[PDB]
This record gives sequence, structure tokens and C-alpha cells, in this order.
Amino acid sequence: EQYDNLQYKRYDWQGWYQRMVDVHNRNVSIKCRLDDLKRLDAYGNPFVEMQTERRLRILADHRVGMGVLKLDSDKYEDQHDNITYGSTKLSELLADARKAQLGKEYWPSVEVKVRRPSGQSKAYYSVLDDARIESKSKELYAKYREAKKRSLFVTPMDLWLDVKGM
Amino acid sequence: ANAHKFPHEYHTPTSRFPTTPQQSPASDNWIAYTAKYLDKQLALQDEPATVYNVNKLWPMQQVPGKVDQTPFEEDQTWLMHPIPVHQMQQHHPEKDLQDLPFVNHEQFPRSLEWTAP
Amino acid sequence: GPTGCGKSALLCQAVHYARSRDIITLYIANAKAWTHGEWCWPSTILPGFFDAPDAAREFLRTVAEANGSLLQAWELRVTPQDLPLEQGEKQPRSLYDLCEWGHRAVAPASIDRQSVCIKFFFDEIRAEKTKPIIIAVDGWNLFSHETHFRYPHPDFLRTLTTLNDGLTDVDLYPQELPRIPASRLSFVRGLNKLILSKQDPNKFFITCTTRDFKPFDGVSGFADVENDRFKNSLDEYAPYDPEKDSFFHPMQVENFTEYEYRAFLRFAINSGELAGLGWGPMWHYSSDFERKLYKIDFMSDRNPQRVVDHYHQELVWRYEYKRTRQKQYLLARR
Amino acid sequence: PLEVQRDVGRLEEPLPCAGKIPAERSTFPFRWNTEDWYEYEVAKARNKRFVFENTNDN
Amino acid sequence: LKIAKSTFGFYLARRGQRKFPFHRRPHIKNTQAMNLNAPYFWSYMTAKSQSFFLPEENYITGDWTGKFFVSKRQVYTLQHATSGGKVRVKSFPSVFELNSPSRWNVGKEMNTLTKPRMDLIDDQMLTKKQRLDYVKAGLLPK
Amino acid sequence: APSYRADVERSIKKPTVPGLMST
Amino acid sequence: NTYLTRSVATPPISVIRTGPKWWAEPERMVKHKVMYFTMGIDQLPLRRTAVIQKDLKRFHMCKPPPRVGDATGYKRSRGAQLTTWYRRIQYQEYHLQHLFVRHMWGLLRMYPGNTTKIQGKADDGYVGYDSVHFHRYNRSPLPFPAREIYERRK
Amino acid sequence: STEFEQRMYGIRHWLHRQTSCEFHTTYRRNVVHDSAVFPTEHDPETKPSHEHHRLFSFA
Amino acid sequence: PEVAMHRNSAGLLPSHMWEMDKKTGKVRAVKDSVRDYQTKIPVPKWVQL
Amino acid sequence: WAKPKKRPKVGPGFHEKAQKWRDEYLLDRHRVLADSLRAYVDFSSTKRVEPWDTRFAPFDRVEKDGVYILTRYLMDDKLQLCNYHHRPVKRMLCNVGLMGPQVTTTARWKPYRFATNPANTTRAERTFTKDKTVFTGYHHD
Amino acid sequence: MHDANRFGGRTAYLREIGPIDHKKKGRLFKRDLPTLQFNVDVWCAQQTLRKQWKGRDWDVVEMPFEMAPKELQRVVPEKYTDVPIMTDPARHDYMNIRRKVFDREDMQDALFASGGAGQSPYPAIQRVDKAAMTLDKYL
Amino acid sequence: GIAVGHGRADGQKYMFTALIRENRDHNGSVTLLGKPLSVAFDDKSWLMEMVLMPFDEAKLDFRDFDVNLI
Amino acid sequence: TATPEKFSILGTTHPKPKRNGMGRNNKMRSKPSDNVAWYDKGPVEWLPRPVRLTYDQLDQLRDWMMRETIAGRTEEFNKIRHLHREWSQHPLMPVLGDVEPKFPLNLYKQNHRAKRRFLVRWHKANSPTYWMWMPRGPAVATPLHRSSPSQFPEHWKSLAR
Amino acid sequence: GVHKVGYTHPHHLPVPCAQRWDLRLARARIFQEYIEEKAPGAWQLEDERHMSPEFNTFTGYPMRNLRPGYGQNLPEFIMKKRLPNNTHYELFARRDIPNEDNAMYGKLLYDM
RNA sequence: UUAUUAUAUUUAUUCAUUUAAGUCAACAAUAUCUAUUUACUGUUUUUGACAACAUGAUAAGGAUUAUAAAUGGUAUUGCAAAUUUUAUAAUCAAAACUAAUUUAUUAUAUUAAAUUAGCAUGUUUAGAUAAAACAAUAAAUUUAGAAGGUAUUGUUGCC
Repeated sequence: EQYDNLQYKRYDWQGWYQRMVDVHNRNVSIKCRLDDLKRLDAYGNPFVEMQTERRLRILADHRVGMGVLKLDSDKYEDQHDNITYGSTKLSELLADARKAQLGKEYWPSVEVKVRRPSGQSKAYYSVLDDARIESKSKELYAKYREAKKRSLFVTPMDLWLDVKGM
Repeated sequence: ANAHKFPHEYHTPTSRFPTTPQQSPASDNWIAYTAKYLDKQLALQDEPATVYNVNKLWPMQQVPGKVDQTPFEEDQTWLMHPIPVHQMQQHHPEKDLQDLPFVNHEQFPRSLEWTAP
Repeated sequence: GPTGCGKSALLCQAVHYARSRDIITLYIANAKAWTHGEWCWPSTILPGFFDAPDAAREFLRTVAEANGSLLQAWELRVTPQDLPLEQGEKQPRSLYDLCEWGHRAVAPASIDRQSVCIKFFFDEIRAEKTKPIIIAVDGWNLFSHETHFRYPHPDFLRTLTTLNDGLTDVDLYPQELPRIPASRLSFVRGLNKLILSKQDPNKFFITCTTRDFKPFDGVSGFADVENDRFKNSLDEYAPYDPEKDSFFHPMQVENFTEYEYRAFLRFAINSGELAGLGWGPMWHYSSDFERKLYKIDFMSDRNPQRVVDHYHQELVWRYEYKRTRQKQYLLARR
Repeated sequence: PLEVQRDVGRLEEPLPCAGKIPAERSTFPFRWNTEDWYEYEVAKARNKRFVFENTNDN
Repeated sequence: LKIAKSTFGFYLARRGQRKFPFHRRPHIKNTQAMNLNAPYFWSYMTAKSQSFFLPEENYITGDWTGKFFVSKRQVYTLQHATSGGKVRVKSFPSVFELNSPSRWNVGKEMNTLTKPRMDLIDDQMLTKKQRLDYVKAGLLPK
Repeated sequence: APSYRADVERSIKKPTVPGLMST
Repeated sequence: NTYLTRSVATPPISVIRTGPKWWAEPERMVKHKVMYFTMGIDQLPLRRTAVIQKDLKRFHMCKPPPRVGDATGYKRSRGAQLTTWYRRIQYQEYHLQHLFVRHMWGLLRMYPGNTTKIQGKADDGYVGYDSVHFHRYNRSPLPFPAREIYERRK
Repeated sequence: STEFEQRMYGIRHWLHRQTSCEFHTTYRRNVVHDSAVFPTEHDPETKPSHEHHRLFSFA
Repeated sequence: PEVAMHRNSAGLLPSHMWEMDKKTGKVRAVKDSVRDYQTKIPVPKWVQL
Repeated sequence: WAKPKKRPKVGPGFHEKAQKWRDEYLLDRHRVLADSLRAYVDFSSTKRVEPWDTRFAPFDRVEKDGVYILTRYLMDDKLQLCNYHHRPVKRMLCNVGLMGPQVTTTARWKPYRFATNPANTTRAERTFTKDKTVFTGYHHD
Repeated sequence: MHDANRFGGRTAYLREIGPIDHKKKGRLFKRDLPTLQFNVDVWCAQQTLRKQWKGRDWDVVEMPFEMAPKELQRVVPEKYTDVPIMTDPARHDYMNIRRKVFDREDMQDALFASGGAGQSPYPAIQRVDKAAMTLDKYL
Repeated sequence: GIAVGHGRADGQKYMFTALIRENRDHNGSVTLLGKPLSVAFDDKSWLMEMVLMPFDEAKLDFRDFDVNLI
Repeated sequence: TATPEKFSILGTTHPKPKRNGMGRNNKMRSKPSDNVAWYDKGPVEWLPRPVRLTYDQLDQLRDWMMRETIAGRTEEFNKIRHLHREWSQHPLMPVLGDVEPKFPLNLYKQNHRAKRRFLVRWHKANSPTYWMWMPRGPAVATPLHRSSPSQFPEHWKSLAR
Repeated sequence: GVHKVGYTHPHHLPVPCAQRWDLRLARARIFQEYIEEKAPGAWQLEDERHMSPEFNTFTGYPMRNLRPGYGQNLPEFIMKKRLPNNTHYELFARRDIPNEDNAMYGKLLYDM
């Protein structure tokens, strides 16, 4: 809340400069420490547990920092309106973060970074299809032994690979 | 009509680079490719992926069902793809008011570390 | 071990230990050449497994010239005695001839031929059950992980008739097919098959995880090509655990201690001076050893590779002040 | 070195009262992780405003 | 200015060979309006997208008595080329018209159509001094 | 100040051929 | 050599004069050190030059020794012959560094830049992919593509 | 205390010459999250999708 | 030219509009296209005034 | 002040020299367009000289061996279809991915206007003498 | 300056080759610095983005909370939104959770509860015996 | 046991402070910006040696000292 | 359309000149410059050309010696060691009162390019073939380098008498 | 590799849980935002000159979007454009007037 | 050339931009005791700041006053406060060079959104010529202190 006490205090610019300095301060930084919400409720259910607030943070990614949901309402310039509209968007966010009270499916999915196929397991890619490879390779060399009679260099497309010619 | 033949000059505003090519049919990994083209007889069409969703595009949550592109790992792919360079003047939604780097308009002179409560 | 310690110096010794005792010794002087090489060609004999002829053809040459002594007396157990021999090519009756058979050929006939040889060369190394065999590969970590050779776009297998109606984006946008796991490399399969397949106490693996990766500190624009220390270095950016990404037992090799580092750098400069590759006549401008030892220990952490690069930088050490003071002390005595 | 009487006159001045502090690898020096060092320095810049001062403390 | 080529010579000063910021050069001198780069013939000096709507000057907002000339940002259409009526674009000295219509003009704004720097210069418009400087140049030799 | 003191023999006066252009 | 575009030459002293700026750039003389070192060639002129710069860099801040009137001028003469020596020491090394490198590229098969001579492999000036019709100095119309002096295989 | 605050907003008068001031008030406010208006109910059977979040979707 | 330069073909050329001279191999001139351009959509099809 | 001195009138009847000149120039604009457009298109349909620089690896390797193998077999028909322009081939070649990343880092490529020479450009005098009548921005031939 | 061996060759996007007539030839944006400077900032960012995305040994896989690893069985604040969360102070496990990767062979329980022959996804981990005698122990 | 000092060059463009403690186990290290002095200074001799002078100039041994620079 | 058969004032303007000076102000006619490269003078061209020795060359080179060490192809070395012995002898101490000529003052202004042009031309004439201040050849007693190639240790069996 | 991002609907999993996209959906609903269908996946370029500590001008926020083709005629841009209402330009409209004493009042009223 | 102190010293050079006029005065609408004030009408005699002459006024430019925190000047550079006595010349969208007082990007990768630059390939080559001593690194081929003017703000002086 900033009113002017300078050359901008009295005459005809008293209004529009005052209007500016307030529409330039239309924000109302709504805050609430999430841990405060971990109270009981008048229905008797625990309001917000670890399963719920987890959904809350991911619902407002950059907003909820340092464990305090920070909602800055900058829509309207009537500051009281920003309080009403701000509180409006506020309860809606709790309305959904409370969904994890319902069931397992409403619990958000914790993100787990799993390694690529580890080298130990990537080894088994080598011995994969042991029975078939020995059989198919045993023949392909024969077709190869015949093939190098006709030409100098043979392609994989000669022996096995099927490039879709026509 | 002939747009699908002409890939570039019809770049609508909502369209974005780097353009996502048509997806290789099921070449999601090497086994998917090898079993499809090199070794058809291989039993494992695709190695067992996670039953739960696997968002490789982390942390950029992309719309599902959309043919999506993993950031290019090898440089050769980065330069050769058609990417525009910023020829014309630069514009940004917020600081277009502050016209240039030189002329920084300040509607109100406040300390650059003025933190609105 | 840490990147740039005595990672491969152990290996080169391990072979010198082996080939001195005359045991047959396979040695990949650069596992980079296979997994990170000039080109990668599908093996013609083998379906779904790829070959790298640049290193294979060489590997066949070296395994011949290296163990030509034993491999002559090393008779071939299981391989067809009817491989297509050119006009004037004798039949292989010892493996030594089989490796001669591949690399001694006029390309591009060698490429199709080396794919067969690398398929059967191991067929003898595996079949053996008595002759002790030692397998060494400098850079095993490259064999377990992917290879920068990427599978070709499937349209290369469709023999595209034309472009406009080709429905084909190989010309327009380079898109990345998955990398080829080095375990699909037939020669690496030759090794990897022996690792899993048990009952082979004849073959042994003394291997070294190399770490020469392009150092990335969190932000790295373009390198300065006027002076770029890592252009020939490898580009992985991949964290490697030998535990979960191999079967061999970890032998953690560490930077020198001040004991071994001492006897090394004592050798490194003094013996170098004796061969004339040191200061020589202008020695007295250079500092003594204790300063040269102490200072390098500071800058090098006693890392053997860094020692070399820092030893080469005794040249521009600007703020040495021993000799200029010592000579002034000598002139006082005089 | 701290306990070394570098003094030429006052070799009866004591070592600093902590001459036996324990040196470990975790605490000192501060050799830290690169990408995490980003995550710290960034999150510091954004969380400047998220001060909740209206509390029930003493 | 040293030579007031219009009413705006008396006011503004050359300020030397001043280096304005890019794209903020004050006078909109589109002397590069017609520089034909055939490959980019549809992207050069045109709408960067080919799904924009035509500019305003190609259209009529209200009941006009009549425009003396239609502006140079107007884009030429087939209706322009086929109706054939006198279509005028402002330029020095007085005005330029498209008397000989063609379809090679359809789709390009009038900026790319006219030639701003007419090669034929006026020995009449330039005093003995400024003509002399053209004589040394070889643009107006003697 | 003199650095790299050495005792090799002297040279011959005028050891370089004169320039391409001069007065 | 990744640099192949046309070049501009500067006399030895006009480069030697830059000292620690480019001539005695610390890492540069470390480069030509290793290159000398690895080739089995003794790095005698480099370490001969290295001490020259290292002393000059260390003492570039001080005043010149007080010019007291000496009718003999021996000090001013000694101030010159010791200098022209130092220049002649770097003259040899400056040429020496260019000698081996171009010859070195003869061993790695790296085509040097334009107007560049490798003793045996490119006796006269090599010029490929220039900005002009002809060899800039020999007035020979270039062949397309850029002519090659080494054998194709590795 | 509102009696104190109106001592504060009167500081703007008697400030030293050529010195404007701005106030950053930060007051706790009790807010009712009445579930009657905002019900924490199950998902909609037809889950909305990206098709419901183009431009002007808020409109 | 950025991407699909090779995709262009002589089939895209409106060769009948102009005339070619075999000696120069170039376009000496062009004929009149306003008179003989008979296009069923001067205004597009879905346009109905 | 060099007090701003007037330029005289535009001259009597020069306007007629204007409406004329601008018009029949805009007519010339057509043929130079029609000529250069053809030159651009018919350039795109022709073959180019190979964009790679044979001097540098991996294109020093003999035609029989090396990346010339995959160039000759796996993609041969394709590299002729793309007409050997230096924009598609470096994109096609990057797709095959059987040479790794050595397209950009290792393999050095011909300069731009050296790579727009059409096939059978033997004399190096050629790359600079491309015709001047056409306005293309040096994509033409 | 724009010597084509600069900036990984990507300087070729900004180069007007030859004796240009500064007035008529030569694109404008190639002249002003900040546009040249803003452009290099794009490409230079790519190499970081490339290298950050070449080290993606881990693959992101969501998981219902109940059967996730016991490391992430707590509230996990999003990145850049809190002081880096050391995994477990009491367990002497001080590693950023966003940096802790879990092995695919470790988690074939839920992720591949559809495994049938549970090895069929992947064989189990062969953990090294860190206690019995080996060359490290001089034996 | 930590002593703090301040250093400035180029007027203000460079400012570093050097926390220093006595690493009793003789295996102390000098580190800078979360990396050993090598990685920050790119293993350059003529720079890493300047950081060494203050230790040797005072006749002390840096193996005892643990110095981080901020 | 139908491009008028004779153009009224398109070609009827004034002729335009083509620039005929290969350089600044379009005046510098072709003439042998100072930048000319005398390939004859010594194994390197004089003047030398800008030579960069990047770390890619070294590491590639280090692989190269891995060949001529084991392949025994020591000959390619034997050009070097002789190329170094000749071109690295101790440069003789110049005699008192001798110096390279500097540009004589007052002949031109200080800013006129005639300052550097003379220095370059003087440094052209003193090609390394004319470098007499440095000794070399057969008569110079080489105390540092061994004389014969077999004295280099790769022929250690022959060194053993 | 270019793929089709999978959305396993949370129901048909062994142990159900709200997929992360569902939250990303449920967020955009609350704070009315625009989910772009044609957003590229490869283009995750962060403003390095600002959001990295080692750089000189570390502001922590992404100042400029490194999309070079970004213009004001774009649709998404105009959604986020700042209207000039009550900005620097308003102040300059009323304060930067020829006779700065006239903004205070009409002069006649004063001389009255 | 008189008995705490250094010029010899690289790094550069092709650069241009401006449009199509309009000042002869002031006027609460909500929540404070009521005014239609709702829609507060009264007909016309001058020529400076201009397209023109019209006094002042702050700059560019180095050459001989720091050893324990400083390298840019006043004589004057378009729009400024007493000389008036032809005359609207002002930015608005879409617009045409002749101009002394200017870093333009030179061959691994190159146009994404208010409209933005196609000909000049020719040995980083004529003559002219540009700018440093400052958190960097060049410290000497060398300095107060004697000198004349026909001019008389003084050599672009006069004769």
C-alpha cells in the first residue's frame, strides 16, 4: 500500500498517479505453511498427510517452495478482489490435493529413475538365441561359401538381410 | 493441397521447430529394431518394458499419444536438423516494454532487490 | 579407478607378464577402435550382429604377428577346411593360418572375409580346454555399454524409388535410432559369450575400464579448437560401475603414493636427462628435483597421467626462485 | 605447522587453542558436486520471497 | 541536412554516419525492397507465414470517395492483374502505376514490385555541385 | 639483465645479407 | 590441420616481440615441447628460448639499468650484442618450430593451409579450396577438387 | 491493531523533505475452505485432456 | 533451399508460361498470363458472396 | 550551420521518365526472375560434386574400403536420388548412423560454393564463373 | 573471427564470404553483435543440453508410492524448489535423491510384476563378494 | 581453526577468499569451486604454481594445509 | 507481359563501371607483394605461414610413433634427427656492435605502412638458407647429437661391436 | 529416438496411481494455462547465461526463451503479452507534456 | 646534451540511410440536506522563434605540479533570455541515398513469426593512413635550466 507524499500529492495528477501506483501493486501474496494444514478435520479425517501434500506440490510446481504454498494473485487491480479471486484459486488447489484422501489411484506417482539395462544384463544380449544363431549361421556360411565363388565381395543383403528391392 | 509434399515453406504460427519426423514404426529400442529388420526369428519382439508409464522426456511432461522426440544426443544430429537462427529483432512478452537493453524503462524507480511481500 | 591413473599401464604390463611366459595373449590395444570407430558393418555370415572391419582386420593381423610362435603349433580343432581360398591361398590347418587368411586379402574381399574369420577364430579359442589363454581388452567399459554406431534408418532397407512420394524423412531430418549395444558386435560377442558360458577355466580376463571421457563440469559451450586437450578423447558422459556393469572382479588402481610417485618421477626426469631429451647443458636454469618433485605433487595430485602433462610443463614454470638464489649464494662463496 | 614455534622470541606463546582439530574429507574442504551446485544456487534465487514471517513462535 | 530534399531537411541533423541499433534505423528506407533472391522469392520481404491474412491496405474499410493511390504495402492479386484498372503506388517524383499487368506480380506486396532507387538519375534535380559528385562517381559520367 | 649466459665463440661481422630495399 | 583458408605471414621478430602474449604463450611452448619430446628430438632450442622469455617476463616490470654516461659505450654495445643474440636464438627456434610441424604433417598426412610447403610431400606451395582462380603465387589454374599429395589409404 | 496501523499510514505526512515511503503490510487472514462449495470429489468419468487446454480455453 | 531443395523438380516449373531459347539456354521473354488464365476459382470454391 | 540549401525541382516532365522506367524495369524483373527460377530448379535436379573433402579422414580411405563401402551399398541409390547436394547428404549420412558422430567432428566438408559445383566440374576456374544474369544467392548453377 | 573452424563450425551460419560491398551485399543480422551474440548463446546452450542428455544412463519411470524404493518413500520436493535434499542423514547416506538411480534388476518386482518367469525381464544382480580373499587382500 | 583472507585483482572483476585450516593427517588438499585446483585451472602449470608460492615462500608445506577458495 | 521488343530507358541509362582495383579503394593493381612465399628458400617457405599445432595432431602423432617403434620403420625418424642436428646448433654470439638494421627514422611518417614493409623485406632477404649467424653443415662439430644414425639406440645390436 | 509417449491410464495398472500427466492436467485446470499440442520434445534449451551460477549474470530465472523464431505476431506470445495499460507509457503520456505546469492544472484556473 | 629514472613501441582501414502542414477559452455526476446546472452558447480587428533574420549559455580536442585511492579541458559545438515585419512546413505507420567526421559477419555445422538486405572470388597485397599506455606483464637511441619576429589573440602573421 503506497500513497504519494511528493509533488504527486495534490493537483490534478492526484488521481491517475495514485491509480497507477495501486494497479502497479495489485498483487496479494497469499501464503500458508503446508505443515499447518496437517491438522484434523471436522469430519474427523486427517486433512493433509504425506500422500496428499505430495499431490499438492506437484499441482503447483514452482509455486510451493520452502514448504509454503505461495499464491500471488495479480489478476484484478482492486486489491480486495485479488484477495477474493486469490483465495478462490487457493481453495481449489486444496480441493484437489485432498483427493489423495479417497484412494490409491489418487495418490500421485513418485518418480523413480531406473538405470538403463546394466552391463551385466546387457551381456545376455550376446548369448541371446543360442540355438537358432548357430543353426542359421552354419547355413549362411555355406551360402557364403557358394556366394564368394560368384562375386568378390558379398553383402549382408546377399546372405540374410532382405532390403526391399521391388 | 500439396502441403505434405512441401515440408518447410508452410510453417504456421502454432507450428514449432525442431520438426518431429514421422516415427519409425516400432523402433523404440534396439531389440524392437533388430527383431523387426535384422533378426525376424528372434522371440523377444521388444524387451519387457515397465508396465507403468515410462516418460523418457524428463522433466518436460509432453502431451500423450503425440509422436515425440528425444533431445539429440550426438552433435551431428544437432547441427544438421533445420533450426532457424535469430535473424530478425528479438522480442519477449515481458520485457518488450523495456524496449532495448540500453533504454530500460522504469515506470517506478525501485531497488532492484525490492521483494514484494 | 580414477580417470587417468595407471589404468592401462597395469594392462600393458600384464601382457608383458603373459607373453614373456609365452602363454597365448589376446590384446585390444584400443577398445575404443571397436565401439567408437570409423564405421560399423553388419556381419555377413552372422545375422543381427555387427562387425567393425577397421579394428578387426588389424586385430587379426596383430593376433597373428603377436602369437605367431604358438599359433603355428596351435592346431585348429573345429572349423570347416573348405573356406573360400583365393588363387594361391593355402588351406588353414593351424589357427595362425586362419588369421593370416582373413587380414591377407585385397579389400573389399577382406571385409566379408574378416566377418567369417572373427566368427570362427573364437570357435577355436573357445573349443580349447587345456592351453591356458589370457584375454585382455583395454577399455572393457565400452564393450558393456552402447556404441555410438546407431542403427540405420529402416528406409535404407526399402530401396526407396523416389523422394516426393517416398514418404521418407531420411533426407530432411536426421533422427536418432537407438545405439547399437556393443554386445551385438560379433567380436565382442566372441568375448561376451565366453564370459557367461561356464566350464571354461581356460580363458582369463585381465581387463581395464578406461576413463578418457570429455570432461563435462555442468556447462560447456564450444571447445576452443586452437587448443583443445580432448578432441581425440572419447565422449561418453556416462557414469560406469564395474560392479553392476561387468562380471570381472574389481581391482581398484589408484593414483601413485608419494613413494612410488617418487621413484617414477625420479626416473621420469633423470633418465630423460640421460637420453638428452631433458635440459642438458642448460640444466642449471632448471630447478632441482626436490622442488620439481614437490611442485608437481601439488599440481598433479600424483596422478600418473597428470604427472606426464605437468612434467612437460616444467618448461613454463615462471615463479621458480631456487637457482637464481643458489647461484647468487655460490658467487658469495667465490 | 600451527603448533610449530615459528617465533624467534616468543616461543612460549601457545599453539592456537584448537591445534588438534580433526581433519575429515566430508567437512573440509568444500569439494562439491556440479549439477547439485546448480540446483542449490538456482533454488536460492527463486525462494527469496518465500519467507513466512507471521508465525506463533517466541 | 546539407541539401533539404524535403520539409524534413530543415529540422533533423545528419549527426555524422551515426550507427543506429539494428531495425531501429529511423527512416524506413526500403531500398532493399526489390532484391530478387529467387529461392526465397516467397519468403523475402513477405509474410513470414503463408497462412496470414492479407494486409489492411488491400481492403476497403468504409465508404471512400476515393484514394489517390493505394499504399505500397498492398499485395498484388489476380483480381488486381485481371481488372487492369489504374493501380497507383506512391513514389518519387509523383506516382507510379501498373499499366502493364502480369501474373508474375500476383502474391507479392507492392514494396517488392516497385524499384525505389530508379537507375535513371536527374541531372535536373541536382545542383552543379551534387551532379559533379556523380560525375566523379561514374554513375553520371561526362 | 643478462640471462642465459653462455660462452660459445663469436660470429662473423655482417653475418646477414642486407635487405631488399634501402636508401 | 583443420585451418586451411588463406593466410597472412608476419616476420619472425614481429611475432617474437609479442613474448608471453602469443610467442611465449605458456601452453603453446608446452605443445611444441611435447611434439619435440615425443619425436625423440631433443628440445634444446625451446628450453633455450624458454629461459629467455621466462627471465624477460619476470623482469618486464623493472626499469632499465641506469644510463650513466659511458664514453666507451661498451655497456650500450653489450646491451645490443646480447640482445641481437637473443633475437637470433628465437629466430632459429621460430623457424625450427615451423620446420618440424610442416614436416610432421608429412607424417600424419594433414594437408596444411594455403601457400604452404612441406619439404618433400608438397615441394612447392599447396593450395586447395582457395578464393581465387589460380595458385596465388605460381599463377597455375587450380585443379578441382583440391589436389592431394598423400596416398589415399590411412 | 488497527489503531497502530493508522499511526503508520500517517507517517507519509511528516517525512523529511523529498522522501516518499511505501508500506509492506503482511497480516495473517483466516480463510474458510468450505467443502460445500469446493467438493473434493472423484475424477470426472471422462477425463479432460489437452484438447481442453488450447488457447482461449480459459475463455 | 534449406531442406527440400532436391525435392523440387522440373515438374514444378511452369515452363509453358515463358519461352526458352536453345542457344542461350535461358528465358528470353514471357507471354501474357492475365488473358489466358482460365481458372474456375478466381475467388476460392467455398467462397460464396 | 551549413544552412540547409534547397535542391531544385525534379525537372520538367521527368515523371513520364519515371512511370515508364519503373514499369518496363518491372517487366525485365520477370525474365530475370523466370531465368533465375529455372536456374535454381534445374540446379536442384542436377547432380553436384561430392560435398565431402576427400583429403580428411574418413574420406581419405580408398574407395574400395572405408565409409565408401556403406556409401556404395547401403545407401547408394539414395545418395543419387538426393542429387548429392551438401544439405541432404549430410542429413542422409547422419541418419544411417553406422559411422557414428564422425560426420561433423572428424569428417571435414567442402566449403559452400565449392560444394554447389555440379558433377563433372573438373576445372577449378568454374566455381567462380557461375553466370551473372541469374539472381539466386549462389544456389544456382 | 568467423574463421570457419570457430564455434564448432556453426559459425558458417554467420559469414559473408569474399569482398562484399558493405552497402548492397551482406545480410543485416550478420552485422549487429547482440543478434550474433544471442545466436551463439543458443548453440552454446545446445552442447550443454546435449551433454546433459548424453549422460542419461537413467530412464525416468513412474511408480505408485507403495512399492517405490525406500529412498523415495518420503515427500520429494520438486527440483529448484528447496535446499537439496540429502537422502538420509541418520543412515549416513548424503546423496541428492534426484541423483540417486535405482537399478532395473533391483526393481523387477513391481515394474515387471508381469514378468512371469521373473528372470525373463533381466537376470538378478551378481553382487561382488567384498570380504573373502582376493588379489586385493594380497591373496 | 579456520582463518579467512581476501584477495582482489583487476579492481573488482576477481575476488576470492581462502579458508585455510591445518589438515593434521598430512593429506590435505587445495580445492577451488567444488573441484581440485587442477580442474578449475585446467591443469595449467603457470597458474597452479602461483597459488603454491605463499606456502613455499613461508617455508611451510601445503600437504598439511587445507585451503578452499571462494 | 510480352517484354517490349526494344526497351525504352532500361539500357538507355548511364554505363556502370566494374571495379578494377584488387583491394582498398579499388586501386591496388596486381603486383608481387611482401606476402609472396619463396618456397625455394629452405625446407619451409619464407616467410613462414601461420601454423597451428592443435592437440588433435599430437595425439594422432603419438599413435603414429606406436607404429614406427614396433614396425621398426625407423627410417622416417632418420630424416628428422638429421633435420634437427643441422638446424639446431648453438647460434654463434654476434660480434660487438652488430645488430639487424631498423627502419631509418625520418624517411617516412611514423604511421605510414613503410615502417613494417621494410622490416618484412629485410626479413625476406635473411632466409634461413642465408642464416650465417647460425652454424651448420658437415664441418660443424656436433657435440650434442650423435653423429651416425646407428648411434641412435634402435641399432643397439650393431652398437654392440 | 522419436517415439510415442505412452499414457498408461492409472486404472489398468497393477497398483493404480495418478499418472504425472494427470497432475499436469489437473494443474492447468486450476491455473488456467495453455497446454500446447505441438510442443517439441527435443527443445529443452535452458537459458544458460542466466540460470547457471558460473555465468556472470546469474538471475536464476529463465529470462529469454531460446526459441529463435519467437515473435510478437505469434499466438502464444500475445497470450502472454503485457498490455501497455498503466505502464511506463502511461506515465510518459501524462507527465511528459510540453508545459509541465499544465499537467498540474489548467493555467487559467491558476491565474484566476 | 648540466650534477627521485623509460616513447620505438603493436592490434587496425571500402560503412550508407529521415516522412506527403493544421494550438488563438474553463466546466463534482453513487453513499455529506434537494439548483434539471439535462443538453452553464454572447456574432466574429491583427504582422518575431516561423519555411526567415532575431545578442548571450555548459562541448570535441592529450603535451612538462600525486608514492601510500582521479588521465579528458571555456571561449562554443544546430533547436537556448530584449534586433522581429513574406510566407502553417514536425514523427503520423509501409517511405525514394551522395552523404568527410564510420569495427561488417572472411569457408565443420548458417533465415522461426510486426517488414528487413545477392554479387565485390582473386597472394588479410597501391598511396594515403588509425588508435594504447589506466589489472596487468614493452620501464631509455638520453631530460628542467641561455637565446630571434617587420607580428601586435601575433607564421593560415605581415611584406
